[PDB]
Amino acid sequence: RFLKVKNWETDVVLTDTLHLKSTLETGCTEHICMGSIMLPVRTKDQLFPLAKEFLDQYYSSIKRFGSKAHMDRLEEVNKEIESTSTYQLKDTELIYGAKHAWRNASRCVGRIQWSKLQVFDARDCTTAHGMFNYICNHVKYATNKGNLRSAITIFPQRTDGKHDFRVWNSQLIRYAGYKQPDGSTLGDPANVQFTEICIQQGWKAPRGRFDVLPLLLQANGNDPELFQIPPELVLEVPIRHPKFDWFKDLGLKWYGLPAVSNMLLEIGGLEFSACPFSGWYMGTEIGVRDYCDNHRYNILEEVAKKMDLDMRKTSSLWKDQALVEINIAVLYSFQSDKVTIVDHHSATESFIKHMENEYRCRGGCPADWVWIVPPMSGSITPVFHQEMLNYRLTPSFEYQPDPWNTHVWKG
Amino acid sequence: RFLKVKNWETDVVLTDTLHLKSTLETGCTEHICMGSIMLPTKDQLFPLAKEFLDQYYSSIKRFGSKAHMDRLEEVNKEIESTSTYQLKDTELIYGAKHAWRNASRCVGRIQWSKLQVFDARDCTTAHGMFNYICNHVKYATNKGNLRSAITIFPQRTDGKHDFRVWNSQLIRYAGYKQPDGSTLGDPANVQFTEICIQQGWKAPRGRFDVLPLLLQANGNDPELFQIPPELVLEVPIRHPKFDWFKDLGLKWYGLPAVSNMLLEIGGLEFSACPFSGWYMGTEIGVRDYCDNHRYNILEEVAKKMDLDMRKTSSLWKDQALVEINIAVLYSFQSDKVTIVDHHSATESFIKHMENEYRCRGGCPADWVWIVPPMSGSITPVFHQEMLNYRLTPSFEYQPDPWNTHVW
Ligand code: HEM
Ligand code: HEM
Ligand SMILES: Cc1cc(N)nc(CCc2cncc(CCc3cc(C)cc(N)n3)c2)c1
Ligand SMILES: Cc1cc(N)nc(CCc2cncc(CCc3cc(C)cc(N)n3)c2)c1
Ligand SMILES: Cc1cc(N)nc(CCc2cncc(CCc3cc(C)cc(N)n3)c2)c1
Ligand SMILES: Cc1cc(N)nc(CCc2cncc(CCc3cc(C)cc(N)n3)c2)c1
Ligand SMILES: OC[C@@H](O)[C@@H](O)[C@H](O)[C@H](O)CO
Ligand SMILES: [Cl-]
Ligand SMILES: [Cl-]
Ligand SMILES: [Zn+2]
Ligand SMILES: [Zn+2]
Ligand SMILES: [Zn+2]
Repeated sequence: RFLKVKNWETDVVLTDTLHLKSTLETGCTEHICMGSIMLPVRTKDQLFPLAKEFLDQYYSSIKRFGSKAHMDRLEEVNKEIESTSTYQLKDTELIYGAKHAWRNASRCVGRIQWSKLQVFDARDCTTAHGMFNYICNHVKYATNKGNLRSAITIFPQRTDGKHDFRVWNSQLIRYAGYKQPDGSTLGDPANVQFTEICIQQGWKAPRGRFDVLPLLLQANGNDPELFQIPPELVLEVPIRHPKFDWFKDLGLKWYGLPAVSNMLLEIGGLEFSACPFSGWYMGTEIGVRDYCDNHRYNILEEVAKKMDLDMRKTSSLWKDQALVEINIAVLYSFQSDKVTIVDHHSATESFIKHMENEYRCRGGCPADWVWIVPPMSGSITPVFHQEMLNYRLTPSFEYQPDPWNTHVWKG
Repeated sequence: RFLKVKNWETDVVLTDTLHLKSTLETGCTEHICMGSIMLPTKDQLFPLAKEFLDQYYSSIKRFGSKAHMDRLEEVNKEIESTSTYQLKDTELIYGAKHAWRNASRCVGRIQWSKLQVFDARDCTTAHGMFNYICNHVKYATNKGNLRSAITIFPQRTDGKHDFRVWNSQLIRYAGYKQPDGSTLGDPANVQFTEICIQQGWKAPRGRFDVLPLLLQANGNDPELFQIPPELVLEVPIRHPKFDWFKDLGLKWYGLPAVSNMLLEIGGLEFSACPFSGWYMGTEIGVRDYCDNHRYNILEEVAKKMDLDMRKTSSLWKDQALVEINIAVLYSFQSDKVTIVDHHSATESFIKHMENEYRCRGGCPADWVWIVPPMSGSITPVFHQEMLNYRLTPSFEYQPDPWNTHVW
């Protein structure tokens, strides 16, 4: 079967065949689309087909499909699964697997970069202290004094589900949030629950607006342990505006390194429950989402006040005007400090070139429009009028529930 | 099977049961989501009529009543005999309002029950259609105090006698390919404009020429009519702060009126059913003015603002976009022509959606269309999960008639 997608701006039509390789389900049916829903211990039996599907893909990618080496590897994995109920990936397979999980990540606008991913193999890690060292090293490598490099660190795979490695933080670097007795929040409201957990575990909170959270790390299914990332490894950018000299006095800053630490990496049916990965920011992630969501730093009003915009009616578009200036300040600030950042026009233009290339060379590029279109100025970016098809390819990154909900406390 | 929708901003969770009444297909499967794709007999007719009449009688608290049964009986007899049936005026009005209520792509549905329905099923000729449409335009326009309206022409019979408005909207601007290679006017309307000239329209050849209506009655070849110029309310676009903005020579029309969709009620198909409301400002200032394939005015505005256009990261496009949208709203408000900004409209839609969940068990909604084309995440619909599904009565896309009509 062939599926067509049209671009309503250019009239360019593309043909998707890659969707035939999709396995997992979307949440949608013939009767209902769940495209805007955010969230719509394997046996041997189910494991070997998943392993074989992966190894076939890997050997095809290296132009060794059906070779003795391919056949020998299938046999080797078969025997390992029948004997030990699981198997280990070769380092080459692990690298290929992590790169493809990114390539397949339908919500990621940054995928033009997918083949440039540094993979740190942490499968020899056994303790939380060991995890801490690996993570510090990832942060230092990825930060590279502001010349950001994409990276992923991969800890040991799931075994029986009672020995999982987990990073309890949602991102490696993120700011604390503190709910006050008067119902206001100091710092980042997104992180109040996790901050309370850290405090309960023994973290001495500075209780300021931009306190870098400690790492809370679980190895081999043990209770998690707290570690502070060395402050000298955490690159941050004070936010200022190129024309408005008062912008700096809002006291805003953000960290340079976006590093997702709460997702599960699936490769050939194996599950890597701790696999922190990082790239660099698109400006709107900070300037729109983190600063301007009502449940985040929520700075729109203050900014608009200082610009002396007419705030008596929404039709003056004061919110829109303030939002653009905030986003200008974020890009200006990162660029001035020589910290890698991409604006939403550049990122979406590059994504469309990536997507078209993937259609030609791969037969498709699964993409989630809801997440791919930036959260401001949508229609003036080239992804808005691009039709997309969303489907699930493996290897993949998957959502997992926060570990405080599932963890069995040992004491 | 019962479904939850969460708002990620307010944590409020709503439960949808209405989707279980959904009938038509979405285009998605368990394997693939097509949520961002724009276009994803006597035997057949009675179940559809019954489904509709059942919902109608339930709405007036008379389900299972003698009047309910009698009407079902009457409609059955009429279908068995004539291969179709006619709606009562009450049923026609109910069906039209519910087609709007069910329109998953419409952010304006808080207004759904306040729709003026003009029954034009007695219309027989294209000149008759012209008169009805002029009256609709005048009523809806109401000297700038716009009122929602729909005008419903005769239903489809054998499909060889369709009523159709060939225009995509009742009021829209012509587009003309230039010897230059450039396009003058609205590039969206180049093909339809050519058809109009081919059918004998004397084109003025300007940037904002209101297109004539091409009306098709009873399956006949369409005929040309000009809307009286004095019935077409337009707004010149100026800016409250930038004196030079007026010098761009921009204007737009006050009345947004869709004329190319098919209204389905109780299995009956109304192929000509122009309907109109009032604008949300981004429709003009973002879509019509700034789409690359439309009037595409971003560069000119940015230049007049003297922004740094050397690099995308100055956000010059975003700055000019906001200013264009400020000018659209200011202009309509100053001339006392109804318009709603995207903050106000989306706030209203959220309130509407909560009402619909509580009173009706759900509200089908297409997030891709509901979220405004600028400043998405600062509006309350962005963080609102929505379920998209198809309920009838409905408005449906139908192919442009020149691809279909046999002359
Ligand atoms: C190199 C620069 C990168 C940029 C500019 C970028 C950009 C983004 C953005 C803007 C989002 C959506 C966030 C939002 O809508 O608020 C996203 C999501 C995501 N990206 Fe990337 N990305 C990059 C690198 C990476 C890397 C290295 C990986 C993995 C190796 C990755 C995998 C993902 C995944 C799995 C998601 C969905 C996350 C979730 O569900 O929470 N991206 N990306
Ligand atoms: C009264 C004020 C109204 C407002 C502010 C409004 C708003 C809108 C907007 C902004 C869109 C999408 C346009 C875009 O995304 O570029 C839309 C679509 C739509 N609306 Fe409304 N609307 C109104 C009245 C109506 C009425 C009166 C009806 C029918 C009786 C209607 C039915 C529809 C339908 C069927 C669509 C999808 C059209 C298509 O597929 O092309 N709306 N509405
Ligand atoms: C409920 C829920 C589900 C889900 N799949 N993801 C989330 C978190 C969404 C999220 C929020 N802030 C930040 C991110 C990171 C996106 C991101 C990731 C990377 C690697 C680089 C980059 N520039 N940006 C993701 C929440
Ligand atoms: C666990 C959790 C709870 C909560 N209340 N909110 C969140 C964050 C939800 C959230 C808010 N803004 C942005 C995002 C990023 C994902 C995202 C979501 C949507 C709808 C569009 C888009 N472009 N990107 C996520 C997470
Ligand atoms: C290929 C295609 C499919 C489809 N379903 N609709 C379209 C037209 C989209 C479209 C473009 N401009 C304008 C509209 C009208 C939207 C609209 C309608 C009404 C009644 C009021 C209001 N404020 N706005 C719709 C095109
Ligand atoms: C027949 C036809 C052909 C063509 N090439 N373009 C069009 C216009 C396409 C178009 C462009 N921008 C906007 C719309 C309105 C519908 C719309 C679409 C989306 C994706 C989001 C949103 N908020 N609203 C429609 C129509
Ligand atoms: O305070 C805890 C939250 O940060 C956490 O629940 C995140 O929202 C979650 O991990 C999703 O990324
Ligand atoms: Cl956001
Ligand atoms: Cl648009
Ligand atoms: Zn879907
Ligand atoms: Zn947000
Ligand atoms: Zn558009």
